[PDB]
Amino acid sequence: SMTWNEYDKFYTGSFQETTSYIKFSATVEDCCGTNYNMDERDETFLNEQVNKGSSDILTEDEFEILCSSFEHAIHERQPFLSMDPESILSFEELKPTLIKSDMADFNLRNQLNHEINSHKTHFITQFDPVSQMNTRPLIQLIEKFGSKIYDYWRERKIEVNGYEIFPQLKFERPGEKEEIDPYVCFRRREVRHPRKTRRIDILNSQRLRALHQELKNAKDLALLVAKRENVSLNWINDELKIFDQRVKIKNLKRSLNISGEDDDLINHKRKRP
Amino acid sequence: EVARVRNLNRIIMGKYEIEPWYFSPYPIELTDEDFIYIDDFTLQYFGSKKQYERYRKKCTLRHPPGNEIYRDDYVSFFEIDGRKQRTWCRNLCLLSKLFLDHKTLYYDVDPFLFYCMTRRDELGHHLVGYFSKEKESADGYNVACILTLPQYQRMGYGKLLIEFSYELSKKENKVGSPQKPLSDLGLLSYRAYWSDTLITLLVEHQKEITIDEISSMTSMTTTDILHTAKTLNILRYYKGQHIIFLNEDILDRYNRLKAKKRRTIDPNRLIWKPPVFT
Amino acid sequence: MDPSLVLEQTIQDVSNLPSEFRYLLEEIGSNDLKLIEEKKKYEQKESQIHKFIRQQGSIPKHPQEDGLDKEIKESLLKCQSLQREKCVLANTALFLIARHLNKLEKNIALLEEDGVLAP
Amino acid sequence: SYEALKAELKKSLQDRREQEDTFDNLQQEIYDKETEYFSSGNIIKGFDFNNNDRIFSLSSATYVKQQH
Repeated sequence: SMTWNEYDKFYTGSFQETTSYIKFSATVEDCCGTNYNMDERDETFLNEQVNKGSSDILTEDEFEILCSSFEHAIHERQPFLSMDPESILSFEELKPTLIKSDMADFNLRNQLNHEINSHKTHFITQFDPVSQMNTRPLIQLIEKFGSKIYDYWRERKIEVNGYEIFPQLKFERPGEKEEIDPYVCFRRREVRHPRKTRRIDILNSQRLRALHQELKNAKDLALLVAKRENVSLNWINDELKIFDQRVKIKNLKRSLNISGEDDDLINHKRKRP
Repeated sequence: EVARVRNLNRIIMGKYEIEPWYFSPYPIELTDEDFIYIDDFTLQYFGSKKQYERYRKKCTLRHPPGNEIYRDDYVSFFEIDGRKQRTWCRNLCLLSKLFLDHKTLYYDVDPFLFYCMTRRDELGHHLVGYFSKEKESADGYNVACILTLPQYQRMGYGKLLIEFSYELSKKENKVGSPQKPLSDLGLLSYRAYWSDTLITLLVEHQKEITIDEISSMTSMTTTDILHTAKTLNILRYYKGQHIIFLNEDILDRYNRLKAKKRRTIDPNRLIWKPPVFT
Repeated sequence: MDPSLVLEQTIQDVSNLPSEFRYLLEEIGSNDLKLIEEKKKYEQKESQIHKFIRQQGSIPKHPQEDGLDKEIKESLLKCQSLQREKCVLANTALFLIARHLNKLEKNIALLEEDGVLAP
Repeated sequence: SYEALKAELKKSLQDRREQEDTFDNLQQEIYDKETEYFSSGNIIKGFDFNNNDRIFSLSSATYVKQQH
């Protein structure tokens, strides 16, 4: 029993404690990244069949992005795939849906990366791991690798009879007679409450518009703070660039023994609020 | 029939390998695996070691998905709503069912609150135990199911869990008792807590004290108080009302108890207001 | 479509948001305080280099130029680290509110497509 | 070689100047928006004024220094 030897390989990093109590409401899905995770069978295929003699490597993370888009598209277009798993759509029939797919609020993150005026790299939050930085966009991966990866994923989808590759919990089905099965769990029982009066609906409609405005005001303040920190990051990046250039100027200047023109080599105080 | 036997083989949660005791409705496909991995922060289950590795590289969560409502230098408590954190709470209930025989996973986790006790580390907050609680309990139960994880026994964690459940009830200005029939190990742990807090209250207060005044200070129901006094042989009946006194046994137990120097919940570090459900 | 239901769901969804904004903003504030103290630490050393240049120029080397330059780059580098953290923190706050706002705007749109909510 | 480094150092000095000015605007903009929007449901108060309720400006230690 007791200790597992590979723990330190699987659990790395540091959680920094804050003075005030943690405030958090993001879901597990919010903090996991791409929902598809390669198993041992996936990596041997990626190592030996895809990247064996490739000039352009498909990274493990890029692979999972592709499979994740395939899963989301099939669930949208073929919800009853298990009725006839071999009738699963081809890559070309599915490609229109993959192009429009909005994975993990990508369009929202892109808009935010635009609004900040950063446009540099990608919009990074606490929910993102730093290893995900190196990945290419989905549309580019679809063109270069889409059909090849889909051929592989398609077979795995057929093997599991149109269900999930990852083992799923057994949930109750509303047409099944049922049979006292201990593996069936987490049954759902809706609230079903009577409607409010029409007047209260109108009053709550007004409260809804008011709540929308307060969220808009909050987003403006939040965007301004993000802009403030973004330009602050640009400033320290300049101070780092100015430092390296100032040292190189002086060394070359000292080599050639030139005097004067020292205005840019020192800082000048100015009227700042 | 199937539910009356151990379901899974051997499980590695975080760095510790644990041995399940009872059936749990994990995906039946996992019963064919030698090892099952449980993520130490999300409680997510894995049959494949490679999927686990990929998951750990992308998982940024390092504590229970909710607000920290208590913190001392030994443990922290997180308050998690089953309706808001469905995936995480299901994972917790699946894990808990491995070590609780009579917990039901029949319905979804929405009607429960989960108070999760953690110990902090360089890596983050590691779940060591928890207790669930109905958002609205008809019988006034302040605990539904309560569990200390097997790898964290012999650390006094169970006592802290029980203390914290009553500290919430005291802040709620309610009396409370654990749900319905208690497990054998659960019944043992509550009787120990009930005796300890009763003898501690009686000795330190010194004066005579009413049943209702004891119920007011500890949030223990009169039922639990009376039964605790009967076991300690310090309850008597006079003029239609029950009375608790002190003897040589209670003063002796108190000295032994105070010598133990156990870890305790500090109510001043509980920053928490009762959730309001419409 | 039920506006009272949409309002109840939105209020529940956004219940913990003001607490998260305060929590994130004070971690930004606590980092900016550490950033300023580190700014003084490298600006004072950069002032010595600048004081020497005003008197003797850039051709003569400061008596401790190699030692100060290494200390300035070091302090400048941990400022960049602190500033990156504030950027990440500010991005999460913006991301949280932006995601709640889009969900509300989709709900408002669904209510407007019916006669239920007036545009 | 030397001429190029002095030309791109003036370029990065101008960048620092521009970042410093837009930073000063954002600080003032944030303070004005705190006033306009927050003077029922609030991101400050709960969704269900005071100078200490300026949690956005108070995130800057530059504004904290000015107020003190």
